Amino acid sequence: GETTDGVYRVMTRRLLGSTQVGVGVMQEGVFHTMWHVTKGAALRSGEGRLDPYWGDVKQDLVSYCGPWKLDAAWDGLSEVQLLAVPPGERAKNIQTLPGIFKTKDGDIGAVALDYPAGTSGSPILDKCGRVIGLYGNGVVIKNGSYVSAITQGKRE
Amino acid sequence: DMYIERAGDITWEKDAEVTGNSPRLDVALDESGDFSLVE
Ligand SMILES: NCC1(c2ccccn2)CCCC1
Repeated sequence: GETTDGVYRVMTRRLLGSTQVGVGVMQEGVFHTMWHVTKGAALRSGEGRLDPYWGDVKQDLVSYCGPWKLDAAWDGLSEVQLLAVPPGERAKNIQTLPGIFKTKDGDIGAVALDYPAGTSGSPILDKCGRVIGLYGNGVVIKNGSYVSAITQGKRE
Repeated sequence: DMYIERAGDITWEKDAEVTGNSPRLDVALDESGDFSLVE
């Protein structure tokens, strides 16, 4: 299958037509997405098969073919880019200054950008092009707008 | 069977559209991975 580094759409033929359920990042031979996109199921890449390797429902992350490889972090000061890949639409970079999610276990960066559900798994990047996390697990605030955490895994 | 399709390179784009605000929110994360607002 296609193992080239880059951003990919995650598709299913189980529903009506071909529906985009999410997005992911192929880096160093490992496919990275959010758990709620695949529910831990196997994936197809052309005629090849990608098997889950690691996953955690609470972090809402999953890696295929190998361990989680993404370890860059938001520096807490700079603007970032959401490389949004919406269903049926071309990949587009959106620059923003992240807000913060304050939790009892520490603070997390957050991006206030609203996209369709099938955009979950789109990468958030720093100025060096490094993936600092994935978009798609967050909350809906008073004004009905969406705010996603910048969700990053641990590179063992 | 879910399948993947390439959508692009992962690179910073100079002159990308700049938008979105930066809210500071108190949140809670449950065992199911769901975030909720704390008030
Ligand atoms: N803005 C639509 C929603 C979403 C979920 C994940 C990623 C992006 N958008 C669908 C559920 C409520 C928020």
